[PDB]
Amino acid sequence: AAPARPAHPLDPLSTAEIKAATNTVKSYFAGKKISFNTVTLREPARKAYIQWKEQGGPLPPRLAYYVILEAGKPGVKEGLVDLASLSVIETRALETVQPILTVEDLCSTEEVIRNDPAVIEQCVLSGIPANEMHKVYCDPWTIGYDERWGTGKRLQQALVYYRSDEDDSQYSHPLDFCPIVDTEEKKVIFIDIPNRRRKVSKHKHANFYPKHMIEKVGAMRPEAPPINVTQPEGVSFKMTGNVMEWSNFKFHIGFNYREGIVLSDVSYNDHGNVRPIFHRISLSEMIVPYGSPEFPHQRKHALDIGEYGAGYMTNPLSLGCDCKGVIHYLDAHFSDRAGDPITVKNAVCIHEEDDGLLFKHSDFRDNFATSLVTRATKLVVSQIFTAANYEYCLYWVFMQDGAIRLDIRLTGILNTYILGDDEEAGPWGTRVYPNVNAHNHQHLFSLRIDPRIDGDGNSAAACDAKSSPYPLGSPENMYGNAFYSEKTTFKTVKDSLTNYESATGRSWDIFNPNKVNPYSGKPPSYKLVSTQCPPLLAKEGSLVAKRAPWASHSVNVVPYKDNRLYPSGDHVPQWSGDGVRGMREWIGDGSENIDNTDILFFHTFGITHFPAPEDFPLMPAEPITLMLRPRHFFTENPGLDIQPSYAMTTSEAKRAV
Amino acid sequence: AAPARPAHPLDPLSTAEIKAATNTVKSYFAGKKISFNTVTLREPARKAYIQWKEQGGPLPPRLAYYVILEAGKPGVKEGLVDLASLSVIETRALETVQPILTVEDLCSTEEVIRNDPAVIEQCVLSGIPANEMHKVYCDPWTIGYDERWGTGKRLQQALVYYRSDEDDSQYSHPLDFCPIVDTEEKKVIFIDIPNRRRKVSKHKHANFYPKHMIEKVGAMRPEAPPINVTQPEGVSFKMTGNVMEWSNFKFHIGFNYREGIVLSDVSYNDHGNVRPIFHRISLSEMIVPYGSPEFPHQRKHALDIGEYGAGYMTNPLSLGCDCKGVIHYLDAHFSDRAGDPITVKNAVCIHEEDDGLLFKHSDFRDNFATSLVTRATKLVVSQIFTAANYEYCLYWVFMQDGAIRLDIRLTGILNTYILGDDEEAGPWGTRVYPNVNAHNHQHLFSLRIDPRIDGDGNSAAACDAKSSPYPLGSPENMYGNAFYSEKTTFKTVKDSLTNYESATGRSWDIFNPNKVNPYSGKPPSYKLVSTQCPPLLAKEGSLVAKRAPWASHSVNVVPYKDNRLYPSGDHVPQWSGDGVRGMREWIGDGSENIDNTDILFFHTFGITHFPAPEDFPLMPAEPITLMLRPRHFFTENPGLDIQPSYAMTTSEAKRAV
Ligand SMILES: [Cu+2]
Ligand SMILES: [Cu+2]
Repeated sequence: AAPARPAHPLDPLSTAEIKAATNTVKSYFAGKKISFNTVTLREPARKAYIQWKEQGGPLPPRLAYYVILEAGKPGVKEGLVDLASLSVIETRALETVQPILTVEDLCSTEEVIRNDPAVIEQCVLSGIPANEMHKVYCDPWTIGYDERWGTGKRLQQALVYYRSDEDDSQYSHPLDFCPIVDTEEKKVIFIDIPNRRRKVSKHKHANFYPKHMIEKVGAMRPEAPPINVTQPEGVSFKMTGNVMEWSNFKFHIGFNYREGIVLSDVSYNDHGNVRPIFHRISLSEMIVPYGSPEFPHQRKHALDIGEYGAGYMTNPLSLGCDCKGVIHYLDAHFSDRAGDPITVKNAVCIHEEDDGLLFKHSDFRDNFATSLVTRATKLVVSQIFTAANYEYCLYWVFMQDGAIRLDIRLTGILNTYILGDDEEAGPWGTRVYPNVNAHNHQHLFSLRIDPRIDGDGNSAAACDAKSSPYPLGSPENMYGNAFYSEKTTFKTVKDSLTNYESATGRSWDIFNPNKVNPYSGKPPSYKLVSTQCPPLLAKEGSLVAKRAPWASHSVNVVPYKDNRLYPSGDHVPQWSGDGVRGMREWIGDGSENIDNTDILFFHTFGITHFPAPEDFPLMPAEPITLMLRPRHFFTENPGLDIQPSYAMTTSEAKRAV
Repeated sequence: AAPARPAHPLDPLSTAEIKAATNTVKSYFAGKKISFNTVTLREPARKAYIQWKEQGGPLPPRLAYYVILEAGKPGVKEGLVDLASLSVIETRALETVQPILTVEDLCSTEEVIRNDPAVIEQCVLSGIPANEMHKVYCDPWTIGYDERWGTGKRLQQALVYYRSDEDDSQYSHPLDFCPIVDTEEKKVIFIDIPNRRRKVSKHKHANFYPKHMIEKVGAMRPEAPPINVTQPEGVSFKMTGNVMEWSNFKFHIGFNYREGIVLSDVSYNDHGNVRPIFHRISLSEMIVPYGSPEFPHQRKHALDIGEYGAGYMTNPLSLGCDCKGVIHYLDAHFSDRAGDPITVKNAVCIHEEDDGLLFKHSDFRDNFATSLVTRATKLVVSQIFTAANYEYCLYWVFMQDGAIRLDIRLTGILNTYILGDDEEAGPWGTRVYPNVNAHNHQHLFSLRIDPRIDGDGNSAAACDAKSSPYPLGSPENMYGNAFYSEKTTFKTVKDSLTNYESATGRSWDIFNPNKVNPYSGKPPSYKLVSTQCPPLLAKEGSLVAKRAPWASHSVNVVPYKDNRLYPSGDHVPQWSGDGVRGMREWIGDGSENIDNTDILFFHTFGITHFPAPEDFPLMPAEPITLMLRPRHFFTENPGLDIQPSYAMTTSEAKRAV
């Protein structure tokens, strides 16, 4: 009957559980024609999980969340399957939303536009013959939002390009028009055609493979001498199923279709006292809003996580190329449209790397013969996903001082639009190649942190450096040097709505106000140190601001409730941004309490991208980082019991000489 | 007679040249008693150097700058020796300044205070017997500035500590008083004694060697499995003397007593067209202002570079511990007080390291079988210097996209002051251990860039992201998404006085307005991307603000003139900060032109440090970074001729299957 329960309640659904769930759902809707959009773990309620983990409490039921389509019905249906009983236990119909676009939902759009007589006609008017349609390509995007259709049809917009040869990078040769495609009917329903036509570029393609480069600059550079990294005695980390242990950290590595990597149940072993830090941390949403106002480019503000899914887009990583060293891989499992499990192999890679010095000090008194050096090791848990033109590289990094860092590297290819011979790209974009306009855009991310700093009952605060308010020459600040950290504890949701401030080098504390560090007298905290925090440039009330209400502040703190995962809502595509859902729901009237309770902390960070020709035709990795670091959590540097790489005391140096 | 001329005009003075210079100076002042404070290269004028390098021009004379003391004379004398003729060619007496504190100037202070009857008396009143003076230690600082003496005597202040055993870290046990020491007479002249006395701590020392840790937490962690890095075929970089070539970059690695590493004559080989980038780049000054207003702690605002010297303090680095891999080392050479050359071995280490992915893109169309991945290598040029309690790790990093990064890691030990059993440390510091107050402070750095972006004639600009000024719903910004980069070109010095602004994610361009990128139509630039840019917290008119006028803005741009190296002046210790010198001189009335000329760009960056117990007794490395990146410099990604680690085209993938 039922599938084997997993090793651990947070383990993603196995392939057997996916198939059991889709069989269950097919049987419940017997005699209807349905297709599967999502089949994923419904994670246990936080209270249920903690109680199970730490209080000998009830085993949470193993549940699958499903989203389906039914042919000839608007929207979706979603629900929950109880896997132990193979039954649907909750179900409902959402006729006015549209769900995440799966690989299969997107794969057919290129062939739909290649065979559509109106599209062919535009290709011909653009300078491509009717019988060279096999040379016309498109990146199929959600429509994002178009007020001519709402969510009343499920729609894609095709960003159209041309390839002279199948091995070309197509992005040097965009076309001027934009077909709109009905996803369920597989038909073009409209084409946005600009008032000013620009025909396909006559220039050579802007290419980047070795054979192209040899033609273009004459020769490749010689293969460089190798740099080889080995771990002849193995790795210091230990995985048990999905559970990681490394350098006193323990946590669960989960994965899903939408967020990608999800780290849960994170603790640190402080000499035998195992101390919780975070219940869950992941990226919960994104938005990449373009900054050209001209129609139809307002529809370029992909929320990649909610609209395509960081798991669904994730690359199979391979040994050597993506992750070098000694690697532990995890696979990812999803459902396809027919309810059959699909596997992405090696979706997550886990390894440890040297990370320079952890600490050092030497005494000048014996010319530095008294010296201690200890080298650092970091642990890396990563994936790389491809959102059509762009590549996002995600690196969750654990460090031996007890900090946790998220590092991202952006690479891939600029989104490009066509530029006429006499057209100025600025001020909204950059001509990065002849006839190629790369529009301005931001890449913004919502980091979702569910904390339990040293246990339950937490608060959050902005921390601003400030000069003493007493003036120079006063008895209280005679020489005018006094300064302090001003801590503003958030009491209600509204207090939390804050941005990064350079003027004060603002950081944010997440802390446990029920405890006290015995040395400093402050509460144990993890401090968010993050300065890549762009303002949202789109205006208040804009489509972008409405669809991504989380993106308007660097920090949003709300009460925990179950299933507050996705801050632009559960079903993102084609939402106008009007209505009380996601973060706008969780914020409410701003008055609910967030001091010393179960909270959720959503941080908006990222970059603002003004393209330049260095970015083209393929972009050098661009870095983004944030860090969560222990402050007043420990009573001293927690890495001092790591064997030093070199250590000589004063007594020892005297004996040497 | 004369020393052999060096391989290259920017090469630091060899040991022979140092000795020739000090012999020359001794002979010029024959019959006087003098001691040497500094003997260093006087680098050639910029015009002379460029003309020599690129225009077949005159060989610049080989010159040594010297600073001396004469016994019973106030201040210093400084001048220039022409090494080819062994003669002093310029000389003058500066009776009202005090020079950099050398290792020998500082080394005797501990024994001076241990033998001074008034100090002994304070030790006894503090709870240390007169016959345990061998247990009293001090870190000898410049006085920094004390208005009771000006520059009329050469002074140090001793921060006094106690060690129960010679192998203790002394910083858990500071004492409450501060002796003031005449550097030339070797005598204590005054002791600052607080109104409230605090006697020495009775607690155990807060120690961090393995033997201490075993006592404290029971055992060390096991030695971790090794991670070994080899380059069996050698390195891709090439050094010829001090000249580096790596990945199309070429530059000269210099070193001096004050700045440490100085990178000069930096170019990039763009497929045979060798393009200058920077003439010189280095750290030119620092200040580390503490934020307790209570006397005498206002005197804690070390300008480490100008007051002690990043070269003078620099550690001998050793293979494996400090720098692992295959390393090329340089030595540093200085003069001691008698005019004899001293050598620091392995002061600079140079190596290359894997740096993850340089770029990647895959095509979803064949499930990512069409794919290209190229891994990145970085080149690292570093030193580590010790400023008594703290360690500064400096890493100049060259990257294969043509960017240059400065990374710094701060480690070592917090400066500590004594805290009474019932004394609250806040708001000016943190009790990080019983009876230990670690005061708040900033660490600020002045990066000095002398640019020649694609040749001579440069400008600088602030770049601010801005939303369109047209409102949502207008024909010009119908959906409110439009945004652009607002460029403010600095025309006069005053325009340049700018800070980092989070509101606009400000970056700064250094550019050549006489040239144009053929694709984008913009001038070639290097962009300073830097967000660790604290405001100076000390007040206007404060001692800190006056002594470090550069620190008040993130960016200061001034005209080039020869010998505009050190922005708090040439002789820093005991300057009150009153007077037109350093940056305040170079800024002038703010009106001189800085558009399209020879300019100097000084950037103030760093961090604001609120200590916590994680920092104690030895601090985990804290990171600081900035980057200078090519934008509109190249016409495409300059690393695409690097062999990929993996590459498969669409045609190739089809054949595989
Ligand atoms: Cu971008
Ligand atoms: Cu500090």
